[PDB]
Amino acid sequence: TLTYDDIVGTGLANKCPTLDDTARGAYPIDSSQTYRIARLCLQPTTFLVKEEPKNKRQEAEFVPTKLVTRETTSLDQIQGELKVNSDGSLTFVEEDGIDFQPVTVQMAGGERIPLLFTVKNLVASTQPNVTSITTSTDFKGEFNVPSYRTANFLDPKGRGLASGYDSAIALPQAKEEELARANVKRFSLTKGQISLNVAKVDGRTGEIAGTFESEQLSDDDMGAHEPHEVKIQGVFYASIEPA
Amino acid sequence: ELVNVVDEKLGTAYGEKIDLNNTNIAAFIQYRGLYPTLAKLIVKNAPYESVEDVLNIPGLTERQKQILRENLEHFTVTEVETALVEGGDRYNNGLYK
Amino acid sequence: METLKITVYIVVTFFVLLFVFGFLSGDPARNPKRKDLE
Amino acid sequence: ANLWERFCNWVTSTDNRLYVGWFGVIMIPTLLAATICFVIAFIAAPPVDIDGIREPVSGSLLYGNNIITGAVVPSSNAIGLHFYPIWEAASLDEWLYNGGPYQLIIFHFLLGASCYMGRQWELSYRLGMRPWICVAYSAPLASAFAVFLIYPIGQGSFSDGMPLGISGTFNFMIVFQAEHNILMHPFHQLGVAGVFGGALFCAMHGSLVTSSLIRETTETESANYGYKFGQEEETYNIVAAHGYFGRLIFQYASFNNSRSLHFFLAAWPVVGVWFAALGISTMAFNLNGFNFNHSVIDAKGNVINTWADIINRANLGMEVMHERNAHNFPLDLA
Amino acid sequence: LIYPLGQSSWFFAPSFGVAAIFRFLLFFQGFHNWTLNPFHMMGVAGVLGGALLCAIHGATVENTLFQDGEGASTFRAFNPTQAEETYSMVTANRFWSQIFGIAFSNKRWLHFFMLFVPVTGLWMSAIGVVGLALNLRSYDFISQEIRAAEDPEFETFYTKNLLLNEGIRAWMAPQDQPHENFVFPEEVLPRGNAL
Amino acid sequence: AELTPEVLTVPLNSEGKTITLTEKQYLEGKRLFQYACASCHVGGITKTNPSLDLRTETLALATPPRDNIEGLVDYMKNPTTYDGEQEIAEVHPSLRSADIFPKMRNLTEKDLVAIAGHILVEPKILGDKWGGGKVYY
Amino acid sequence: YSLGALSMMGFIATCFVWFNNTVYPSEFYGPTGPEASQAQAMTFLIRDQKLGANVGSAQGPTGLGKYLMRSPTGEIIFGGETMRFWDFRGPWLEPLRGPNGLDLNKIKNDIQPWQERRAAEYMTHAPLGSLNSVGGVATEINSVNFVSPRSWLATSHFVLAFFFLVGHLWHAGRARAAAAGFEKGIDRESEPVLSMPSLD
Amino acid sequence: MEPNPNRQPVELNRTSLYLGLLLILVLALLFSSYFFN
Amino acid sequence: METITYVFIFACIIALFFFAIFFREPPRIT
Amino acid sequence: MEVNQLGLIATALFVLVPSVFLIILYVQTESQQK
Amino acid sequence: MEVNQLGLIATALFVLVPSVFLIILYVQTESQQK
Ligand code: CLA
Ligand code: CLA
Ligand SMILES: CC(C)=CCC/C(C)=C/CC/C(C)=C/CC/C(C)=C/CC/C(C)=C/CC/C(C)=C/CC/C(C)=C/CC/C(C)=C/CC/C(C)=C/CC1=CC(=O)C(C)=C(C)C1=O
Ligand SMILES: CC(C)=CCC/C(C)=C/CC/C(C)=C/CC/C(C)=C/CC/C(C)=C/CC/C(C)=C/CC/C(C)=C/CC/C(C)=C/CC/C(C)=C/CC1=CC(=O)C(C)=C(C)C1=O
Ligand SMILES: CCCCCCCCCCCCCCCC(=O)OC[C@H](CO[C@@H]1O[C@H](CS(=O)(=O)O)[C@@H](O)[C@H](O)[C@H]1O)OC(=O)CCCCCCCCCCCCCCC
Ligand SMILES: CCCCCCCCCCCCCCCC(=O)OC[C@H](COP(=O)(O)OC[C@@H](O)CO)OC(=O)CCCCCCCCCCCCCCC
Ligand SMILES: CCCCCCCCCCCCCCCC(=O)OC[C@H](COP(=O)(O)OC[C@@H](O)CO)OC(=O)CCCCCCCCCCCCCCC
Ligand SMILES: CCCCCCCCCCCCCCCC(=O)OC[C@H](COP(=O)(O)OC[C@@H](O)CO)OC(=O)CCCCCCCCCCCCCCC
Ligand SMILES: CC1=C(/C=C/C(C)=C/C=C\C(C)=C\C=C\C=C(C)\C=C\C=C(C)\C=C\C2=C(C)CCCC2(C)C)C(C)(C)CCC1
Ligand code: OEX
Ligand SMILES: [Ca+2]
Ligand SMILES: [Cl-]
Ligand SMILES: [Cl-]
Ligand SMILES: [Cl-]
Ligand SMILES: [Fe+2]
Repeated sequence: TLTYDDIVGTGLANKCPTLDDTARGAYPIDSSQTYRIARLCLQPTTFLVKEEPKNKRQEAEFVPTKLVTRETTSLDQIQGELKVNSDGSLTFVEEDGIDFQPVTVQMAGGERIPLLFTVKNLVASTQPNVTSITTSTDFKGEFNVPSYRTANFLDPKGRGLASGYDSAIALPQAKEEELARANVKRFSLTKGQISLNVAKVDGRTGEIAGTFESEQLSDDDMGAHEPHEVKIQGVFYASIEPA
Repeated sequence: ELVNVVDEKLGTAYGEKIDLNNTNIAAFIQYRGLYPTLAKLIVKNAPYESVEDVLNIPGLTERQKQILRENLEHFTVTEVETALVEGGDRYNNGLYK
Repeated sequence: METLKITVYIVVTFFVLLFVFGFLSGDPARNPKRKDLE
Repeated sequence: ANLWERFCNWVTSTDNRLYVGWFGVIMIPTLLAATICFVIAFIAAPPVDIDGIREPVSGSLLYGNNIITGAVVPSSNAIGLHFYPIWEAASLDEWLYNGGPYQLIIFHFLLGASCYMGRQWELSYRLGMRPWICVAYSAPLASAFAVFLIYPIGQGSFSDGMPLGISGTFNFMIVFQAEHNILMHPFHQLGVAGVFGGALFCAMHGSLVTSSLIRETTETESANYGYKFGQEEETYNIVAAHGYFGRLIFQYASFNNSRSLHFFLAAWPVVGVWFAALGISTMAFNLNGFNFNHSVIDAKGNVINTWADIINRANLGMEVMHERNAHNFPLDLA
Repeated sequence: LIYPLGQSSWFFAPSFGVAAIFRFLLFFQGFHNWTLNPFHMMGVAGVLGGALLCAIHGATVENTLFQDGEGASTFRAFNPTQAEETYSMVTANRFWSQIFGIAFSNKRWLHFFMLFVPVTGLWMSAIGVVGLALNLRSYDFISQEIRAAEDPEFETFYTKNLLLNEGIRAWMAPQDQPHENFVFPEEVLPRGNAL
Repeated sequence: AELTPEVLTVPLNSEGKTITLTEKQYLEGKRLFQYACASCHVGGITKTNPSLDLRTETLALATPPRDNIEGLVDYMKNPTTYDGEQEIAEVHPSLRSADIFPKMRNLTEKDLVAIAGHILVEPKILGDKWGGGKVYY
Repeated sequence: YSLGALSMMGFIATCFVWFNNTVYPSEFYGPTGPEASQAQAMTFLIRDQKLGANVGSAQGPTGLGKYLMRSPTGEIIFGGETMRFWDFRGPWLEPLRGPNGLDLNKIKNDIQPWQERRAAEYMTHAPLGSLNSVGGVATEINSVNFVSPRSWLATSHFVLAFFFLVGHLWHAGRARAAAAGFEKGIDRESEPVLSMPSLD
Repeated sequence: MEPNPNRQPVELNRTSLYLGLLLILVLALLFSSYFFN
Repeated sequence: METITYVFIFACIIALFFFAIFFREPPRIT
Repeated sequence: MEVNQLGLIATALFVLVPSVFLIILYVQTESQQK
Repeated sequence: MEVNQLGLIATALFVLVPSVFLIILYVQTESQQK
């Protein structure tokens, strides 16, 4: 059993727990019992960003990127109610945890894509009549993506939303209109979608693990430019509990 | 046409009273009996459709209910503004002295 | 990147060894005047 | 002679156009790596997340800087004092994002300059000189150590190292005043006495020696030709120089001893600058400038401002505005 | 003299005091961004260069002395009226030539250069301050402001320093310029997060 | 301006009664405040919780009221949150927690009265500076 | 040689008193800088959580967590600038530490009053102060007579270690010159350089 | 170093100067329109 | 173009260092 | 007029560089021994 | 970047003209009789 000193600086701390290959069981759901996820963890392994269409207006593809913010990417210790619905489907309602990480990835050619990788206020549901959670169970739902910067953030010229200048003070007599998009900061709030695909279940402990894929918008720099579309892929872990 | 939403909110009742849906929790120090217990319960149980709905927070004491009633004239409600309530900013909005 | 690491480590160790054995190499004797300082 | 013997003979050779020596054996590659990395970064490095808040700062010319604004940006506050060589990064792109060039350059630099100093001793020893030129060189070196290593160490991050750039230099300075009130620190004041005074005695010395050159030339030629490299006789009249300066102030305020004079010339800027350095190096551990904020109080207790308090107001502007996104809590404790 | 004469009054000249002079320095930063001014930079080069020359020359002389006495303390082994050079120009020149790559070989040039550097530096700085009397500053790089104005991800140490300057101005001005009757409400004071 | 008997006259209780402190009591108050409180409350603010200050108006709206000698003395014996709801002696210095805040051990009732008096008098002198924080330095 | 060694040891002692809280217990010497920055973070994390904040999911202005984020290797750490000090370790903080770093459930449920107290004390006895010993940041008003012992001892030993390095250079170079027989200067009739070939 | 004997002095007489300046200035006068385009 | 100019000027200076060191007029004892 | 903004530097260097080459040669020619 | 479009010609002539003056003078110096 591992301690912090065993873990520190290894990178293991940014990893979600795994289950070994023998964990292919089933975790029974008593529709009379209330349940919780005590810990949801999401470890991204790949960030893909949708290239901006040249103008051909064909299908723009998601292309690979290089992570530059190091092993600072995982969501973990997330908890919330796991409701059993009347049709026997399960709905996870995220309540709390480390449910976000700012991340910057770099595109071919150098363009850097900051994003708030998140599942904040996640509401994810399974298919109906899941009398047991199995390696056939999946969760699908949506989450909130607030502005990558919150309202106090000041741009490099002192302009901000909840604080800061409201104009280009370095250009005291420049015409304001052409600069409006930069002087006037806007706070984004958009939707993302995620699928959790269970690949492993330990029936005795209530632990489930699998892979995820999420889709969400990246940073728009408080309304200054268009966000990119991001697809995030990785592994996940959750411990289910009666509560 | 782009608007600073916090500035815009300042032209509503948010700029005149404690907005139970948006104002940072420290604003409750302004009035007797509100901080920190009731302030915490209020923020935790937001948003509210009307000011009086604040009397419906579960677990309240009669004492708590009366303080709230005496302080209803100082509360208001406006639409929840994402900019003011994300980041846990209602609990710490980056302002100290 | 591991190969870069090993390369640099070898390089550094090399130059350090040159420094140390170099100053160990009868350095007091390398001057224009009195050489017998042993 | 065997191969190693021949090699040693070359390395310590006094006949090499630039002296190598054993210190040079370490100095040369490190200064080359540092120079090359610096030059390349200064031209082409991408913006760097200096303050670890995913708010990258552009330092390089190609990314919109000029010579005055350009810098090599210090490594990320997220790294702190962690050693971040290229091979600890998952990619060069990441290395660049977190400011690896800064650590590589300054570490190679400090090593190289330490070896430069050693090298001055070494060669002085090889040429049959007295050995303390390197001691003179220790003052700027110590300062460089103060600003690139010791301050970061004290504050717990290389992100607080002086950026490798002119404007970044000014930044480092303004923030330093804000956090330590360095102007009000006697060691910095000693530093100031050091460089101003250094300039004064330099100009002074220049002017007196130049003033007392013995006529060896005509008006249609430079007086510099009046001195020939390696001549035994002194080229100016120190007795006349002393006669002048000693009457300008008073006799005993003037040097008649050239050796004493040149020792003073060495010691003043050097000792002073050692103090500048120690100023940086001790404020590195937050033993700060004199604090006379609200030192003056009237009979009732009203605060009576002094110039110290106005300084204080400026310091406050600086404190509150620097790194506008990095603080979540009311005190800047490092 | 010239500076306050270009400003509203003597008030904005330096006051004769240690800390007051420091205030004068910080004012010039915040208001004039005086560090960014190439005349001040030349000033810097001349002062630091003069100090460098002072130290390096003293040390070179002191470490290339001829043995002119038996004393291990070498100061007495000099006589003011002696004809001979007290130190070896030849050895010093070789030393620096092999160490640094170049060296003085001419003492008259060396010393003229020792005059030239700090004198010229101060002179350049004087010229810059003459500019500041009229507020004719190097405050900004226009290309920089246009870029930063359109691009909120664009940040240089230059923009950061302007933030510092802006802070200086707002926080220090009311007490520093009391004749202006400045009242800056809490809410207008520029501040980053927390501080 | 002088430190007059009138300045040193501050509320004793909530019932309109005042007390006139001596100059020596005020000085004692400053000394003891610096000794025991100023580590967090320098200049009248609160470093571990800046939302709450020592401004007189703020003390007036606390429960029970703290804008008088008695209120502050009671606080220094048995501190509460701003609404009176929980006792915080376990995380805030008091006579009750002198075991864990050893600086409170040699404080006498007289000391408490004097400290209290400093807290009420200082804003009468320093105005917005008291509890103003850095903005007003 | 001894001057050199003592110089080295001086610098080592400077860092020792600056960072180490075991052989320099903070109870006696005060908090380390790191200890105190972390202590600020702990204090306000505690405050705001008491006020009802979810400190794990609380996003700061930068996108980083206002209270909690990851180190470059993933450990959960206090956020904001105190991020640099995540290598700090102290008896008052470690109970909040789990395998992956700061444990959110322990933070939510297990913080004891002695920890809040300790964090407040250390936060407000951060090793900052003026030469005349006015405690706190350089812009703080007179009120607190305080400079941390950690600062006095670290600074004193840096100054001393440095001058001893200088002394090392001075005396090593002189021992060399004296051993070789020219510590008093160059022989006029035997100037070594004069017997050397020109460089160019 | 022992001197190199292949060294030769170089010359441009005044007439040649005038000729060259004429060439260059008139060429510039010609092409300038195109450089400005 | 700015960048070209800056790098250019720098390169000119390093070249200058090179000539100023290796192709200096030699110092001669008369 | 909407000219090429590099025309100025182009023309200027076109004139100056060779003119100066010639001036260097002439002047070092005059200074040779008569 | 929106630079001053004359910055190029300004810098170039600022470097070249005195550089050229000096080179002219050096070269006519070397060719004088030894
Ligand atoms: C490396 C950092 C550095 C350096 C080297 C300098 C150096 C220089 N700056 Mg400075 N400066 C810096 C950083 C730096 N600065 C910074 C960060 C700022 C903030 C932006 C400033 C702000 C600044 C300002 C505002 C000014 C300078 C000035 C100058 C110059 C001062 C010249 C001088 O000595 O006047 C000293 C004074 C004189 C030479 C006048 C004559 C003095 C007489 C002879 C005195 C006689 C005394 C007498 C005997 C009696 C003594 C009595 C005793 C009791 C005291 C100089 C070029 C000044 C300047 O630029 O000048 C043009 C100036 O105004 N600087
Ligand atoms: C002004 C001069 C000065 C002063 C006042 C100090 C003062 C101090 N320095 Mg020192 N220091 C100085 C100059 C000075 N230093 C210089 C020039 C250097 C070289 C640069 C150093 C380098 C230095 C270092 C490296 C260290 C100190 C340390 C210390 C402190 C403790 C000293 C110690 O315990 O020694 C040790 C004592 C001895 C060697 C004498 C023998 C002691 C015996 C062995 C003790 C036995 C005890 C044992 C329990 C017996 C029990 C019996 C049992 C059977 C019952 C102390 C505050 C320490 C410190 O606190 O730094 C942060 C420390 O580690 N200093
Ligand atoms: C209207 C009225 C009534 C008119 C009446 C006038 C009447 C005639 C006046 C007569 C009476 C008068 C005397 C009364 C006095 C009044 C009063 C005292 C005036 C005070 C004026 C003034 C403020 C005094 C300032 C004091 C003084 C000028 C301070 C500066 C001096 C300074 C400290 C010197 C020490 C520094 C020393 C280390 C310098 C050496 C370093 C440097 C120069 C090395 C360079 C160098 C030195 C050499 O040495 C030589 C050799 C060479 C080579 C060389 O490189
Ligand atoms: C990719 C690229 C673009 C990277 C570029 C980015 C980077 C920022 C480049 C920097 C840009 C630029 C250089 C910034 C500074 C620009 C500017 C401020 C310069 C100012 C210009 C100048 C006119 C200012 C006016 C005042 C004055 C002239 C200053 C001159 C300074 C002068 C050089 C001082 C001398 C210092 C120098 C080291 C002296 C060496 C002499 C040495 C041999 C002495 C040794 C010696 C001692 C003896 O005692 C004896 C006896 C002998 C014999 C002897 O030998
Ligand atoms: C009330 C306080 C209580 C007291 C406490 C004591 C404190 C310690 C004081 C420190 C003692 C200093 C000793 C100096 C001895 C010395 O240097 O001898 C070396 C020579 C000997 O003098 C030369 O002496 C020669 C004879 S002999 O060498 O001495 O034999 C002679 O030939 C020659 O003409 C003559 O100039 O001194 C000189 O060359 C001239 C003096 C130069 C000043 C030296 C100080 C260094 C610079 C100042 C530091 C800068 C500080 C400002 C920051 C910018
Ligand atoms: C004795 C105290 C030493 C203090 C620190 C060292 C100061 C001098 C060294 C500067 C190096 C400059 C370049 C090397 C230049 C160098 O080569 O020096 C050469 C010079 C002459 O060499 P000498 O052979 O004649 O003497 C040195 C030994 O061999 C012994 O004779 O050596 C010295 O003068 C040392 C003098 C010690 C006495 C000086 C004390 C003065 C300082 C007092 C402190 C005041 C500070 C207060 C601030 C407010
Ligand atoms: C390990 C080796 C380290 C080598 C690193 C490279 C060092 C280069 C040193 C400068 C070479 C250029 C000197 C030209 C000039 C030259 O050839 O010097 C030669 C000159 C020799 O003088 P002489 O006495 O021989 O000649 C006197 C007579 O000619 C009278 O006219 O040296 C001096 O004048 C010293 C003062 C100027 C020294 C200034 C040094 C400035 C350093 C850098 C400043 C600019 C920074 C730009 C960076 C982008
Ligand atoms: C012909 C003189 C030109 C001087 C104008 C420079 C103004 C400097 C401001 C005042 C500083 C004074 C300090 C001198 C200190 C002083 O005492 O000077 C004295 C000295 C003459 O003294 P002497 O006749 O005794 O000879 C000294 C020589 O032998 C050297 O040892 O004057 C100069 O050397 C003339 C050359 C200086 C040239 C300075 C650099 C000019 C470069 C301008 C760049 C223009 C770019 C054009 C681009 C197209
Ligand atoms: C108690 C302590 C402990 C332990 C300790 C240890 C055991 C340590 C050691 C021992 C030792 C082991 C130390 C050291 C090192 C040594 C030295 C310091 C050396 C040096 C080197 C040099 C100096 C040489 C010089 C030179 C060379 C390089 C070359 C040639 C020439 C010559 C030889 C001159 C611990 C930490 C756990 C914890 C805490 C406490
Ligand atoms: O990183 Mn650069 O500057 Ca040293 O203080 Mn804290 O951290 Mn940030 O604030 Mn202030
Ligand atoms: Ca499946
Ligand atoms: Cl900043
Ligand atoms: Cl308030
Ligand atoms: Cl922080
Ligand atoms: Fe000299």
